[PDB]
Amino acid sequence: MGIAAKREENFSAWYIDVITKAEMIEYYIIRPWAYYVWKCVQRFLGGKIEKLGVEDCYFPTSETVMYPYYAKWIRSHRDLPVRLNMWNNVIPTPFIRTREFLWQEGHCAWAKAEECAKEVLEILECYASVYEQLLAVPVVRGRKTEKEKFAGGDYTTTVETFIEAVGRGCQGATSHNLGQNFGKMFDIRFQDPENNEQTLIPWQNSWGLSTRVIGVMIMVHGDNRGMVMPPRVASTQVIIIPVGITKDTTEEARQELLASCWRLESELCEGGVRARCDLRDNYSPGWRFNHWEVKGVPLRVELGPRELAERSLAVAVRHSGARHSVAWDAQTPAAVAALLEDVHAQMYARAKETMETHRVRVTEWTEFVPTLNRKCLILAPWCGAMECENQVKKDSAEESKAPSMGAKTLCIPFEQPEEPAEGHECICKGCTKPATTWVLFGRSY
Amino acid sequence: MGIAAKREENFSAWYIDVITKAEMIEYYIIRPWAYYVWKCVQRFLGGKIEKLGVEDCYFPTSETVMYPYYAKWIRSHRDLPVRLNMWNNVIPTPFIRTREFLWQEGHCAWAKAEECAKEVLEILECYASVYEQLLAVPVVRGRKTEKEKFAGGDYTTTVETFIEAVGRGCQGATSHNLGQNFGKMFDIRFQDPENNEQTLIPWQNSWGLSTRVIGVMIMVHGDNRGMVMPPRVASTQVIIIPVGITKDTTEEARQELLASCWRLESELCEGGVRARCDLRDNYSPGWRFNHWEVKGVPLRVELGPRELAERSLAVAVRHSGARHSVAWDAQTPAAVAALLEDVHAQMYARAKETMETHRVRVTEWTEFVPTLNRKCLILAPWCGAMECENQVKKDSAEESKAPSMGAKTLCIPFEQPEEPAEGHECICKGCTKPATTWVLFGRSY
Ligand SMILES: [Mg+2]
Ligand SMILES: [Mg+2]
Ligand SMILES: [Mg+2]
Ligand SMILES: [Mg+2]
Ligand SMILES: [Mg+2]
Ligand SMILES: [Mg+2]
Ligand SMILES: [Zn+2]
Ligand SMILES: [Zn+2]
Repeated sequence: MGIAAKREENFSAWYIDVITKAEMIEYYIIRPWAYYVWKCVQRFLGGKIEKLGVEDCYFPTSETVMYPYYAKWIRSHRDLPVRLNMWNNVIPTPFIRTREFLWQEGHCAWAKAEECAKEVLEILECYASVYEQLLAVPVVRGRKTEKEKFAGGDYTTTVETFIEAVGRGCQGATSHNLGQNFGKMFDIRFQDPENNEQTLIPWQNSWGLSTRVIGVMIMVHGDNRGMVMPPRVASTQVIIIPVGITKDTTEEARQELLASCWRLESELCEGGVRARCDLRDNYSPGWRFNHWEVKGVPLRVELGPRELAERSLAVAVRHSGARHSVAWDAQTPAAVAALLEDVHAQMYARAKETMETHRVRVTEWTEFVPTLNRKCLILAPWCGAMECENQVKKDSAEESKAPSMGAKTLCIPFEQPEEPAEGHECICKGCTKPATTWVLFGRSY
Repeated sequence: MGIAAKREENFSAWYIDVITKAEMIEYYIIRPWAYYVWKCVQRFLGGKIEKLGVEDCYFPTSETVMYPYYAKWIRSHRDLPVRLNMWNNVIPTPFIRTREFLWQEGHCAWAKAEECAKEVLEILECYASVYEQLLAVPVVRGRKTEKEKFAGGDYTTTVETFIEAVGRGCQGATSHNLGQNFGKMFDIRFQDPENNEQTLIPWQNSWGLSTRVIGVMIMVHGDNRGMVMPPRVASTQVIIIPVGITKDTTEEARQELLASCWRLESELCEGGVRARCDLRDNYSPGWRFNHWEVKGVPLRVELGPRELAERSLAVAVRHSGARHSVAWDAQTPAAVAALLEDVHAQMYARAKETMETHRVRVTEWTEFVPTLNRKCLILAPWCGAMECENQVKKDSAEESKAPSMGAKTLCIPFEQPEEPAEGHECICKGCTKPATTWVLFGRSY
């Protein structure tokens, strides 16, 4: 019954127990309860990047294989933009850092810098939307520091997530402006259409999002009773379990009750809700309740004699533990679908609050490591010098003293505090220059 | 301009020239014009198998890896059915027979034989629907002979296609009833829920469909001018090309014309039609017409001064070469979408007619090899003995005399002729037994 470790006490053991008991992985094989999430991501993110104008393709490091073809295909300005995406499998913590995983990576080349920069952020919005709209996970959109960007590019943009149980940042996905670096390496060039004396190099970007989203989702929403599945990616959204069946239930009445479960299932599915029944009567209803609790099914309908007689469903909401009575009539599928949208909203809100609570604005060095030790991320004033970023990570690792304990930069958030950074000195110990921005620091995955 | 070999004269060179000039493959890399087809298949077939109740998953020969897990997961009858699908890439003629390709394969295990048999045919209907409804390719649904089935199973069902240019059958996809063979190998078992003294073995099936569908599609519909893309899988369904622009076109009038192309594009896309413009004016309109002809864009809109003035689009239909005038007004997107549905219908009809014309019912041995040599498939009476099937292939190979020349069985069609087989002797040379069925024979891919 339940889960063998609390998140607050032993997070690694909690996570392994959850992913196993919820039937997400088999020691990895990705079983359907987890895979459905990836299928949802593929549909949703796939749709968005198609709609932007990116096309899918299949290639048998991606850049070393692809960019020679880009050179070949770009014969003149009329071949631009080249905008290609691939869904594939790249070759440990399951769904966080693994030897094999699935992802999507896009590579584009444009005639102008503006075009390339604009797509970089469009794609980042898509990734943000994945986390927020599908997975109910809040993110920080921002830009990586020089130190933390993708080495082959000009700048890297990111959606940074927060793992409360361990007080660590996790990079959610990234979108890179590669500028003209790679065109120079791979001899990607075209004649300027307005001046045939001159050769230009396209502006390239690349961007990827992987099954890491699933691990983030688990870590963000799971609780001490098990997984809590965001409803938009829950393979089963509602489980229907018969209750109140005893020694003295007549066969007429037992049949009716089971039949009503099937009927309910049918009515919900016809209304678009992913419902199913659990009619394994060799297990108690309690055992069945636990099984689906651990999986994180968003809603459980307990259908007994009185629910039948009163045409009134008893609904247990997994994330909140709340209980609702929902009328069983023509409006039931819409009502349940609305309750699933509220569930999304509430899960997102609760996670966002937790995130913001654990984002701590630190202006004095002496409070930096104690803040980390409170399992918080830190927003601190920074002058922008790499040396200062390096000193923060060194000094924080040395004061803290098997995961890393030094704090790195996570991103420079696009949404900056109202409080001006310029009023403060750069955060590093002994530093004196006026800050120019706030940057988000933390211990990280 | 155009294609360098006729289908009727050198089919291999024709096919290579098409797939290259239509930008389908790069020597394979699957470029978007072809990949979009696979994306369409994934959506359509994916949807159907989800709706049947199959779930997707990810495993790092599939049976040797998967079936031990099936043994593990099936702890009792309450774990059945296990119904799992994977979209992945397995490791020459591009899209026909290649070292690497993409496919989908499903593996199910059920408690009862009836359940397993029923799904086998449901899945086969899905595959038939792929070819027919997406790709406008006709098929023969049938059962493989004992000799031609998947060796590990009890029986194999198939959708067989016909390649007219070379007079050969091509297996389109297969769905296998594996019975209890594999459960015995892999110790997949459960206690009979109605008798706990007894152990039962589940009934399994497996089924796959690959990017071979794309090669079949090309071979079936392509003509001597290039590819002809079925409209439901055409990445671009309508191409808009400006025409009638001369030395003396004023800049006011050139701007208006280009703007009207963009506007048309916008109006069609808003109505659900995949339209785009080709405004590369460094090429003649003729050159542009050829380029999209070779790619097989279903409809071309030629938008000139008079089309603008008369609010009347000149539409060239790729498969038929027909020309239509389509009014440019509020109804244009629906009208064009309807014309694209007619295009689907017509392509399917023309291919079906060709197929049926080349299906020849042969009752005398002496006409068998000459029929093959007419680039036809053959429906012939068969007693059902493997020996007779073997003799047909031997005798046909010996009389015909670098592809194979012997005829194999393709399938026993579920749709049998009205003419009773029993009226005839088995087809093989010298054979004497009354036939029990008609079977489809041919030279094959
Ligand atoms: Mg730089
Ligand atoms: Mg905390
Ligand atoms: Mg200060
Ligand atoms: Mg047998
Ligand atoms: Mg012929
Ligand atoms: Mg006879
Ligand atoms: Zn500084
Ligand atoms: Zn015979």
